[PDB]
Amino acid sequence: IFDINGEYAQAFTGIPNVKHTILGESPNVDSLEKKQQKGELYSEEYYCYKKIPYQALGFAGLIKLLRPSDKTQLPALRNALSAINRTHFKSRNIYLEKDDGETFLLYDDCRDTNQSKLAEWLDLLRRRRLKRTNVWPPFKSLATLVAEFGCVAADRSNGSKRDAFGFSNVLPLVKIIQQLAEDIRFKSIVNLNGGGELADGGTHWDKAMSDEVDYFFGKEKGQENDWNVHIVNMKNLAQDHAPMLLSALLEMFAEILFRRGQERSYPTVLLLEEAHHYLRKAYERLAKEGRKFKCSLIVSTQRPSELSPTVLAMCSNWFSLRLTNERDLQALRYAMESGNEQILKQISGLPRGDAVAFGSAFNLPVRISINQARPGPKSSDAVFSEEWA
Amino acid sequence: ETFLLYDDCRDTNQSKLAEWLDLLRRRRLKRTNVWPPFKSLATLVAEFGCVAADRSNGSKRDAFGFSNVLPLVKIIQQLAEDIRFKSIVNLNGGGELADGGTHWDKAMSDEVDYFFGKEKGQENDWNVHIVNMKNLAQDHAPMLLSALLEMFAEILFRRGQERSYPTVLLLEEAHHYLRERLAKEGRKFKCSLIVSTQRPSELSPTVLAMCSNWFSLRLTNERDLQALRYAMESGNEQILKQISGLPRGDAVAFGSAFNLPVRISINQARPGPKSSDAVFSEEWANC
Repeated sequence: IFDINGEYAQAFTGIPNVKHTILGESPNVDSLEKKQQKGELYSEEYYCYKKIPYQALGFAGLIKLLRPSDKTQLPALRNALSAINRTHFKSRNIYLEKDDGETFLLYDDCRDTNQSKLAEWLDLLRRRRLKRTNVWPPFKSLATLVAEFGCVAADRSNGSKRDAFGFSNVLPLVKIIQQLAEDIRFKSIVNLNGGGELADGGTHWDKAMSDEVDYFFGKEKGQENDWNVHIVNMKNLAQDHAPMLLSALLEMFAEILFRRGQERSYPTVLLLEEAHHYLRKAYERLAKEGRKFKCSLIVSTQRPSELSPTVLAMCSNWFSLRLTNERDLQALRYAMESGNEQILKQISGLPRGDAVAFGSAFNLPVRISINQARPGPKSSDAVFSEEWA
Repeated sequence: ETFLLYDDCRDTNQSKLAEWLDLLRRRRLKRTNVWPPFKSLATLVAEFGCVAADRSNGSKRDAFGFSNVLPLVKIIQQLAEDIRFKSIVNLNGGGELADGGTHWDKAMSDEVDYFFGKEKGQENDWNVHIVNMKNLAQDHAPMLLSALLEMFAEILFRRGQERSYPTVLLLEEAHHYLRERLAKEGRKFKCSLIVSTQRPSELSPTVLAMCSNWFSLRLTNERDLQALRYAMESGNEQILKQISGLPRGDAVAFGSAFNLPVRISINQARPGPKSSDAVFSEEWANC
């Protein structure tokens, strides 16, 4: 379950094998956080916390987030991303190394200190000759590599120079890298410190991508999983970063689904709420290529006109509550495949808790009065007069 | 000597760039005997669009000309790294090449011969061919499928009518990749088509209007019936009301092989096609 307002924990009070996760960081380390054993019934006294590392986005997924636009920015970013496994961070400085023991310091600004023996070191870096690391460096270190790759120039006296005209061509990218690494509401959801494991062999992106998918969506067939229902709470996430991160997660899922194949897949059901915020070429792989890999979706939204016509046309059964705007009725009429035009007229005047259902599982369309769930979601109406008296 | 080419806009031996490019354009250098990999196009385009003239009688790699060609190399690089695309197309290269200028055509002819068969006179091993397409992404469907039947048409036009077999081509889910010329003159070269689609409105009107027979099952949508009304001639309206409520396994047929429109109940095939996909209940109750 993808929960946006934090209201579905209450609805599962009494069901075994439930997990509850809150995105963010705890207000204090002293806060209560404990686990449960197998076969126990769920209660509202248990939950957990987690962040998302920046390495799980991947090589291609991190280019989308930064958006190179003009001149010499995309090649600089590619060169910087291809050299993460040979960068070191000790106290507050970024430095390279050779197989003998020599060191060399990199600088964010355009300092002239020791600017002569720079071309040789960068050329050695491109040819993959220097020494490698075994730890993930911080996210802020991408700005320095980009700046160095963009400011190197040829010196007249058979040496090297840090041109100031090369720094003008790649400045907008380092600006947003710096602005995005010191934002209060961005560093509370994404881990930008590094300090993990970095295994040799040239396959360090895939492991990072696979671990997060294994955590969030479950393991493959034949292994052991410790839960059956997962509730992901997202009440601490800002409106400005929801589309990027949620679309990134959905794009991540599809690649691991493809790699797993038909033999090692386990059927799942995904529930998406407020789908018209983050489900809007390569951003619709899951919806189209989902039937093959045993993944069903439930889409909930109040503005169907903001969904792509292709996605809405893949559904077999439809449930419709009250809907008044003509822009939505037109889209529903255009995108449907099974039904009548004599039942679309009743939607504009339905009472509360009344629905119209049609599709493959209904012999003929029916008007249904839906029951009431016990217990219901935690949703409640805010009160102002209580505290004003 | 040799000369290295770079996909960036760096500064290394860039005072003698135009002298080699102009020499290359005039075809005054060596040739090769192998196929370069597909990724090579990224460097050549950037080098062609980046050459500039320096003040002190030299060449320059200017960054102002790199912006005007950036989207193309971005598209090319973005396509060779996808795992979905490189599992369908083999872009490693390494094949042979022949002098003269015919290197483009032999491989195309061989691929068309593999897919659609050889021409008249030569023995062909298979009588019927099944091309299973289940590992192909729906994003790449309008690209790799709207190209096989275009090179097929190109070869068919040049081959001549006297050297061609007659054949039947069955297309399914046509609205994905058929949204013009092959059907215009397919009768001359014995090219017959069977189109199966569930959204007749998402097709070119010419393709539907150039058919002689029509089979129609249940069709419940107001914009999917106007296409059928337009495709056929006027003079019949009481037969269109039945389509909105036809049961399972019934169809309405009208064309040139039928004297008058008929409502038919179709027989079942034995053995039939593949049944269905996975069922959730069986796997969820295998404790």
